[PDB]
Amino acid sequence: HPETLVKVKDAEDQLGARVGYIELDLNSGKILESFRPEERFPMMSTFKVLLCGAVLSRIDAGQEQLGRRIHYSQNDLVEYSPVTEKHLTDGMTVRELCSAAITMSDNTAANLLLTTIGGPKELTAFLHNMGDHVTRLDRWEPELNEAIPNDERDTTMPVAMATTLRKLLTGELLTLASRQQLIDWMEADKVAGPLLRSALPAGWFIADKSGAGERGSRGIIAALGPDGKPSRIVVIYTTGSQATMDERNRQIAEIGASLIKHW
Ligand SMILES: *[B]([O])([O])[C]([C]C1=[C]C(C([O])=O)=[C][C]=[C]1)[N]C(=O)[C]([N])C1=[C][C]=[C][C]=[C]1
Repeated sequence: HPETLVKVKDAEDQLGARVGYIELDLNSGKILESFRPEERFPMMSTFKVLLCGAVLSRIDAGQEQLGRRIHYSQNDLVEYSPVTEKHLTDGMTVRELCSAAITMSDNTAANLLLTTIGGPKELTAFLHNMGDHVTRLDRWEPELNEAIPNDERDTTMPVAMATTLRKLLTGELLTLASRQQLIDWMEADKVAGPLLRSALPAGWFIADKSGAGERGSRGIIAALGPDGKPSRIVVIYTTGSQATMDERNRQIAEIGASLIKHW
């Protein structure tokens, strides 16, 4: 809708930085609205959805199990790991790790899950396979959030991320069971409160994954819709702003409010 774009361009002004936006009809896959759809942005923690998609794909092929318990040590822990830091003794199941990575944005959980599939380059390989030759992961947490301008490492394009997230949720890449498992994890997101969710009205469905990183990097990917069902895919990225977290959260929220208003 034209008015949402008005707010996207106004978010750019407010943040003094590029904003990438795209809106996909879930059913048809048709682009409803876009802005900088084919420019690169750092993925940040939003890649953790693609990662767990990669893990579920392996489970589908009988190469991994949700119940497999993984043990790790102090030395594996990095910053922001509010779940994996509690289970040094008991370890965690693959399922628990993917939960923590997606619902809590747990960095170590993500690293642990990257180790299971053979690292950043295997996730990028997994991506090339399903037909996304743009989204790339090159580093581990937390180095991937660096967000150096013009640096293409650890970046995606809104239109690629959106299209890729649509394939993972509604495509054949994953079994019905894994598709549902992935969506439920995104639906139980615990840390994205001040983004799209803060504009989301009661009764609406949302499954999302947020991201934060450096140099004002902030993002979110979501499947959402009215009446308790997702009906569109939304991707919002920004990088380069010197604004505070709160200011950046608000601009995203406000894009979300406009998105909802002109649904
Ligand atoms: B991620 O964005 O790759 C990671 C962890 C993180 C995620 C989120 C979110 O909304 O998903 C919010 C905050 C942190 N980012 C970092 O580890 C990054 N170094 C960082 C950490 C704290 C604050 C800003 C950036």
